[PDB]
This record gives sequence, C-alpha cells and structure tokens, in this order.
Amino acid sequence: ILEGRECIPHSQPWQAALFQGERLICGGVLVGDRWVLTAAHCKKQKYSVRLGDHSLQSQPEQEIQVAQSIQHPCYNNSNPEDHSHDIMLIRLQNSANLGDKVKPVQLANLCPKVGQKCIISGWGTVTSPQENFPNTLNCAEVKIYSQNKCERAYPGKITEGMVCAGSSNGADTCQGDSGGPLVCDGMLQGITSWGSDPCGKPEKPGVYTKICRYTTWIKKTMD
Ligand SMILES: *[C@@H]1O[C@H](CO)[C@@H](O)[C@H](O)[C@H]1NC(C)=O
Repeated sequence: ILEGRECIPHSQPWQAALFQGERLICGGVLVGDRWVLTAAHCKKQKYSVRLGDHSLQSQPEQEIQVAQSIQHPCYNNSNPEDHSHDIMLIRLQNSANLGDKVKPVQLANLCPKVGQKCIISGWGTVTSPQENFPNTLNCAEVKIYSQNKCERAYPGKITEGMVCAGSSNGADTCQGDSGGPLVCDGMLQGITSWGSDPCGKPEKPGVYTKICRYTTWIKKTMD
C-alpha cells in the first residue's frame, strides 16, 4: 500500500493473506467461516491462509490449510494479458474462529458510485518501484474513479467487471496487495487485481475486480 499508514490493529477483521511457507503470495478476504476471496491470478498448487494477523512476526491469528481453489470459470490461466474475471474462492480445510477481530465482510449488492471514498489495505510494498515490504498491515483512503477516466488510463483493457480507484495524492495498491479488499462504507466493493508500474501515479490508478458483478457466482459456489 502506498501513501497510507499502519491500520488500527484488527480494524479490518476480514483481511486474509495467502502464504507459501514464510513467503507472502497475495492478500485475501474472509467471506465465510470456510471461504476466502482473492484474485484468480494468485492460485498456487500449494499454499496456506493466515487470518487475524496485524504484524507478520506474530489469540486472533490463525493459519488454515486450503481444501479447494476455485477460479472463476471464464478466467484464462493462459494469456495473463487478459485480467478478465480475476476472482477466486478458496474453500478452507478447517473452519475459522470468528470473533470481533476475525469476521467475514459483507459483500456489496449495489455497485460502487463515482467519488465514493473507500479503504484499501495489505502487506504489499510501501514504495514503488523499489520494494519495501512492511511488517504490519497498512491502510489507505482511495476514491472510486469514473469508467471513462478508467478506460483512458488503460485503453481496451477495462471491462464491466472492473473498477478503477485511486487518490490525487498517490494512494494505491501495489506488489503483494493483490487479492486484498477494496472496502467502501463497510462493504466489499472490490478485490485488488492489477495496476501500473510503478504504482502510485494518480493518472494510472489501480484496477479492482468489481464485486457487484460477481455476487451471483460467489453465493452459488458457497451454497
Ligand atoms: C485464452 O483462452 C482462450 C479460450 O478459448 C484461448 O482461445 C486463447 O488462445 C487463450 N489466450 C492465449 C494467449 O493463449
């Protein structure tokens, strides 16, 4: 996360993290006691999920195994030029202990409206292009961009299942934040998908997988 700061400990209870040993792969979102949402491009043949964390060097915190990785059917593992349908549900091997410090987010039925102020968070790099990975969860305030301002920034790459967000002062998601949450007014509006290089350029905002477009698929898979 760029141009943000350390979040209030456990203030984002749904924040998950995909790990390959002691190596952070992506961020994630808790949507059920057995489900975690991420970007389909985060899929690995073997990885675990950490919840309730604030600092990565530290009883809310839990580490649970993955039973199943379910990418959106229309996602193409070949051709990573195409960021379409970059969403995936992870079925946990065991249930997560829910509490005030670890609880699922409420998915957004209504789509995000231009200008809406949201919050992006994660353990991704704090600078760009230089990699500087923080030890504690960072948080930043971002705003929902208009689709035309989003399309001009990425000619021919924006679909109706994507939404741009950013800040005039450079707040943005970056390396390691992928799969994480885009939360507006207490609700999950997006899953951080992709962006530009370097991150933090107002004219080149981060792109997010619009949750409102996929809520049908999401529920059908859990139930
Ligand atoms: C993406 O998947 C489609 C599925 O029909 C395939 O035709 C296409 O060639 C794939 N993209 C690339 C670059 O291989």
